[PDB]
Amino acid sequence: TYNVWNFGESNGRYSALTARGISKETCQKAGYWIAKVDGVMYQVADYRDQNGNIVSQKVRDKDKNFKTTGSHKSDALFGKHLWNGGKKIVVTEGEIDMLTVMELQDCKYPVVSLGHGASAAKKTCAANYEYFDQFEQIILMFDMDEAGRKAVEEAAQVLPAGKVRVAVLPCKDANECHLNGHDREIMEQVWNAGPWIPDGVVSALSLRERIREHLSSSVGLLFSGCTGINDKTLGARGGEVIMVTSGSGMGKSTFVRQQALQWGTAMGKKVGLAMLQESVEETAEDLIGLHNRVRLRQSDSLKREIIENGKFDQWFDELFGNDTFHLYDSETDRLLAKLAYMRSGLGCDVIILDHISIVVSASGESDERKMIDNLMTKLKGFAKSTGVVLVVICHLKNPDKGKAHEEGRPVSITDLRGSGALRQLSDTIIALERNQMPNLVLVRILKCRFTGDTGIAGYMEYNKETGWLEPSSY
Amino acid sequence: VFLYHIPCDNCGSSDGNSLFSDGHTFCYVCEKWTAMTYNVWNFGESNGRYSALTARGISKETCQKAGYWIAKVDGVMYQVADYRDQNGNIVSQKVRDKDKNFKTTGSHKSDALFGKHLWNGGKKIVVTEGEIDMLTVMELQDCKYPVVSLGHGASAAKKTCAANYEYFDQFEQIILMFDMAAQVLPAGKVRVAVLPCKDANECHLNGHDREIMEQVWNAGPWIPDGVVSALSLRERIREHLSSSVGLLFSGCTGINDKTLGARGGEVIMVTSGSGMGKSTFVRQQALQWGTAMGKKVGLAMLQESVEETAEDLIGLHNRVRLRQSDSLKREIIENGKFDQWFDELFGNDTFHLYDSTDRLLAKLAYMRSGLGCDVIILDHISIVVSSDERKMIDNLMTKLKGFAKSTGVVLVVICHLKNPDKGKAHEEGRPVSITDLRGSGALRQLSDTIIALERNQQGDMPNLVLVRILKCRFTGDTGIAGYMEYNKETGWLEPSSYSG
Amino acid sequence: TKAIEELYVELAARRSELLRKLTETFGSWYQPKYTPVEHVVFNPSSRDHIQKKLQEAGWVPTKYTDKGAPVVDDEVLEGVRVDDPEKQAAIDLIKEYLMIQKRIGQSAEGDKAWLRYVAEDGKIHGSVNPNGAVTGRATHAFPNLAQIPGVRSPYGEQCRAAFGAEHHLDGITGKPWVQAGIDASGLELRCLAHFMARFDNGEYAHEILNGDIHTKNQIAAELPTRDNAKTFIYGFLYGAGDEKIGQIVGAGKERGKELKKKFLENTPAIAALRESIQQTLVESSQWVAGEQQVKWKRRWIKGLDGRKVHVRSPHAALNTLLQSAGALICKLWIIKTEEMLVEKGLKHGWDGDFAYMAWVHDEIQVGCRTEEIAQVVIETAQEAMRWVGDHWNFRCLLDTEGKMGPNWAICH
RNA sequence: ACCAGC
DNA sequence: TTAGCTGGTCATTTTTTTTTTTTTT
Ligand SMILES: Cc1cn([C@H]2C[C@H](O)[C@@H](COP(=O)(O)OP(=O)(O)OP(=O)(O)O)O2)c(=O)[nH]c1=O
Ligand SMILES: Cc1cn([C@H]2C[C@H](O)[C@@H](COP(=O)(O)OP(=O)(O)OP(=O)(O)O)O2)c(=O)[nH]c1=O
Ligand SMILES: Cc1cn([C@H]2C[C@H](O)[C@@H](COP(=O)(O)OP(=O)(O)OP(=O)(O)O)O2)c(=O)[nH]c1=O
Ligand SMILES: [Mg+2]
Ligand SMILES: [Mg+2]
Ligand SMILES: [Mg+2]
Ligand SMILES: [Zn+2]
Repeated sequence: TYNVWNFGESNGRYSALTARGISKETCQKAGYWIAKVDGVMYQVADYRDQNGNIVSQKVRDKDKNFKTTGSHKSDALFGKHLWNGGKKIVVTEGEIDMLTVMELQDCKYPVVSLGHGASAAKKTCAANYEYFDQFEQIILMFDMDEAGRKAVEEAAQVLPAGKVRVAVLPCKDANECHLNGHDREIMEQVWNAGPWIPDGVVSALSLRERIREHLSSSVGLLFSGCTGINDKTLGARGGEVIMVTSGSGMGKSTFVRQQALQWGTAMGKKVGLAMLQESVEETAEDLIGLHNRVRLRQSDSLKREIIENGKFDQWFDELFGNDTFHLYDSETDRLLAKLAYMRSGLGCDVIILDHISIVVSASGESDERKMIDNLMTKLKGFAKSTGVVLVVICHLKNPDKGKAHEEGRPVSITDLRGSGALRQLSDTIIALERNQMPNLVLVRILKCRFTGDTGIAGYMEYNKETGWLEPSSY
Repeated sequence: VFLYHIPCDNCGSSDGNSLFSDGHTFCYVCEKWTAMTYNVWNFGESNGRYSALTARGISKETCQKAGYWIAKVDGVMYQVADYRDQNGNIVSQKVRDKDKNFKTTGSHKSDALFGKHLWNGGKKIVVTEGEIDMLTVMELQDCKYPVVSLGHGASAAKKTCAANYEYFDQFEQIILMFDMAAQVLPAGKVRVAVLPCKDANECHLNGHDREIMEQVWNAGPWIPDGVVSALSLRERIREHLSSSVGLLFSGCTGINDKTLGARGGEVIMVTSGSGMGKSTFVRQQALQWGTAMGKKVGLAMLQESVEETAEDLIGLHNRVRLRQSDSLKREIIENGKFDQWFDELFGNDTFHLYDSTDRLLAKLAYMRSGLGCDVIILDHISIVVSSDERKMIDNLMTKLKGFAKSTGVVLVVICHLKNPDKGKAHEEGRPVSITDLRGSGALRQLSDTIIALERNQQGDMPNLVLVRILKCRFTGDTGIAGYMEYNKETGWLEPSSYSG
Repeated sequence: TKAIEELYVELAARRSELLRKLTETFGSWYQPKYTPVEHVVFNPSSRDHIQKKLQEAGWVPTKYTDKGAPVVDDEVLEGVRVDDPEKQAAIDLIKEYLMIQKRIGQSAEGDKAWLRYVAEDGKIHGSVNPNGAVTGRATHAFPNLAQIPGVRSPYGEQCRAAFGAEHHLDGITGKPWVQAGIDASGLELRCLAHFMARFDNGEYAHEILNGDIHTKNQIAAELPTRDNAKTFIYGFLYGAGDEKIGQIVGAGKERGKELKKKFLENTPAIAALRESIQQTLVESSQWVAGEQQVKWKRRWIKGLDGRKVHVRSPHAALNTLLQSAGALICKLWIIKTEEMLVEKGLKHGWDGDFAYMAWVHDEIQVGCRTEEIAQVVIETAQEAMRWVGDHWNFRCLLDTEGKMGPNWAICH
């Protein structure tokens, strides 16, 4: 705080470092020494300019604190003044790493250190562009941490290209490789380092193993109720978005719960339901009677009879014997956190997002379209990063003229309600239509990205006594 | 640490005195031991005495170890609790009294903890929210297991626990005792236990302290959020199975064969043409739900005021037409027969009325929770939506569906129809379709039952109505329900016998 | 670990009831720290508060070990009577509280507790010094696995059932193992019949081999239990006084004299052996009214294998002659009972067929993979002990006894 | 001083 | 003139651009 501390007025001494692994000759060469002020021994490093004049002290205690004695610039490097050229420099992260590298080479290669570290490296590298122009190769030697990789990624932009090489280490940095006897690896990473490879670009030649293992694993997961759906779309796949549409009360949820039953029972996949039309008391209740080929909630006489005889526990045990059903009950930020907890932690493979029109209309926004677009692209980014089968349910809008959508109207692809990016970022669109013959439902495949065949996929019938979607003939 | 025995000098024993590596001795016979304000209260100044708390139960050595000491300054009794650092120095204090007048002195940081200066390594840690529960767990475990506690309440859980991250990282199993929550801690490590009382002190002072210690060594894992599995619902799926009976509609039996009435969490939309008799059918349904089944019914009529619908109910129950006759109103005000009709209806206070977009939902929530109504009736939603009207009516319908869900209340809503494009008018006998509802296209997506009324006022029979179910999400049967004939003398629309 | 955490959560909700029920009986008091006083409460773990509260409730000790204070232990907290019939029931709760406090401090809350020396693989490693005592007896430390409570003390079987060998499921078939425990019978009492067989011509080492010794000694001395007879016989043998063997039955020094005369006039060779040891070691002992000044001749004793066994006091010479010769036969026996098993065609360690687990002063605890290997070990222990008895030419006949079980509660 | 073991 | 051998315990104002409804020329 006061001024540059002189070694005479602070009882200075140039000695070795036993617990770090640095002899006294390298500390005599650089200028790292120890003062005795305020009783406790304080270590101190010296900053010089390009000429060689002392500009700053840096004082560290026994409990790893920092203390600048005065004006701290950004164009001041720890270890810069000793060299004024050369063919190869090694840039470190901390300050003991410079002593570590100059210990093992007997002062033969120019080694500099940063004055801020990895937090403010871009500021001290942008102002130091002119010092690195007189050099021929630059070897960056940072930590093997997240902040170290971020600093070596973001600090190689302001430097001249073609000279910046990055080395890897099995330690944290150079000092643990100096302590643990790994003095044979750090001497090879200086002379032979890794060339340019920024994250984001991938060469087409060095991709053989990933393409080899990628066509080995997924694929499959057939549908149910009809054959033409699997004849045209070839099932549901990881990383896709299948969007099922209908009118009002046309059977857009019954088909999805039937597919959830077939995918949770016949194939053994963990299924995560996000039902927002009803509570969790109902969407786990109808599956019992649907597996037992009846209508459970739609008959009051059978409810008391299965309460009395104890058959309800038998029906609960024969269905939910495995942990294959994860329910959810009802901002748009925490819902994706729930889906990430269902995908990463518990391990779901089929995630159903029912009735999306009450997560874009229940949020307070002035403009609905940008919110729908941002939600859809963030959900697609989630489904592409994790790679999970994701079914999403949305609705239709009002026609301009003619019949209504709930009386046999053939739907078009522009009838999706809310925006026009619901069909641009979805991977399969299935529409269900019927006419109130009140049970003849037809399936229209509007868009398929995997195959190409669209149009009428088939016909089904809804059973009013059991609750299944049976295939018909017509 | 114990090393060996030396002969004692005060008691003159042979193998009584024990020597230790810390330099102090101890004899087991003679029992002789050898060797804001921004102002930290000095121990020699504030008259510090380590007294015990009798009414809660705390020993003296616990207060000597934890630093929870009673000051006798100003002639009163203060309870100073000290906060320290990792080096073991006094940083901040808390002076608490009977009136809870907090006097936080010193540099009170955002990541201060009580009991972090003695306990740095271990396997298990119990974290509480106050200080008395922390002292209770130390009294149960005899001051030898790592227990820390927060210093800013249960509202700074996103700040205090998040700033201390490398401190909690050294331990293998972090057990929480906040309230009977934070996720910033690393996963697979956090356990949360459940106690039958409010905190640990109410379990210690009532005999449940064993159930404290059983929840410490066998604490269950942390379920992250409100998501559930399909096995912990097993009783509640039973409970909803034993609850769920449809309220029967009156006037026609053709509806109840294909609608199964009205249930808990059920928004029922009712519409017709402009002046075709929505309010008459809804008012008759309200009377048959009020005076015949004992269900408490709350009306929220917005077209007319309270007195009109009250007089209409009083006239309607007595099979007459009250407001449409001046002679009957002049008659029943003289002979005193009006209270005989008032007391037979409003005797067991089943009816509650409203006197005329965010305060209305609050008043409906007060009507549901406070008074205890079971069926809520609205009317004429076009005033409430009177920016872009589609967004307003969508947000309104979303809030009404959210209020009807997870409460169990029947919610009857009345709406109108738009101007038709071509053809004839709806009021002259045009059959209505499902996409004729005005305001938006969101009214037919969040309605669980849609009922429409049709009559021909300028045809041959202007008192024969047709009931059309447009949507039924429970059964799935739509179409013409039945036929009802309207009475010009009694106001009772009744089940007719015509076939179309 | 789970079966001792259940015990800790059991009897840590008992000493937090034995203080609530007891501080309302024994009230608090002001004790002098203008006269400064403090409101101190009743702490049952202290032996001053109970002494004060029994002094001011009408009890006279009539036993003064300390010069101004009585002695307070389990043998005077039984023979204590007060006027108030509430305190007569409260004293039993005080004794139970002291027991629970010692149990907790040994098992789980001590600095050297059991739950602070459990490794990652679920096992306890305790240091065993083979020569820690002056008489060649091994010591056990960090923790002491020769000091856990026996099956006669309360909460003893629940503490020895956790120290089992069936808690090691096998690494190749997933099955638990079997434990065999082998104890020697009448060890120092039969070494006595070895050493004094040159005086009474060997007509004492025939009754030991004829039936059990401690049961018939209990019959002859009308003691209540075999453990009390076993405590009394060694108490008489290793030079007691007039009262410390009358205290075993609780009677006075008259019975403490007549039992000494009865078990001295049976075989008049113990006094001759003691006189032989005195004529061998000591030559002169000057008497002081408060001390003892002895001119020594031989401070050491040749043991069974030439080791100079050191003698601390001249009245413990029979002790350091008997137990130092009794520890060495067990020390050779534990070596020979694996020198026969390795040469028989087995493998030592966890990845073999057997493993030693603990060696307390008399018995051994071995854990093995199958019951046939248990039977082979429990056979060859006898042959090892007989080879020990033949290698040094004992005048007696040594014999052991083995048990088989899942844990160290049946195999005690 | 108290407890526990061999 | 004495039972013995061990261990363990404790204290200090204007622009541009998607998407949903409804009159009338
Ligand atoms: C498809 C179909 C459904 N139904 C019945 C079954 C159900 O009771 C109801 C439709 O079931 P739901 O799946 O609940 O209706 P929905 O999802 O189409 O409506 P919403 O947009 O509000 O979510 O109609 C039939 O009777 N015949 C049919 O062909
Ligand atoms: C049912 C019915 C009612 N009426 C009479 C009685 C009613 O009081 C009168 C109309 O009064 P309302 O029923 O109150 O009119 P409305 O609710 O249908 O329309 P809005 O509130 O939007 O104005 O019509 C008939 O003439 N014939 C009929 O069949
Ligand atoms: C009980 C006791 C035994 N000992 C000795 C006797 C033994 O040599 C050894 C172990 O004693 P124990 O094994 O208890 O007795 P024991 O072997 O003679 O009888 P048994 O096995 O048939 O039940 O320590 C003492 O020195 N002091 C004692 O208080
Ligand atoms: Mg649905
Ligand atoms: Mg009206
Ligand atoms: Mg024995
Ligand atoms: Zn002393």
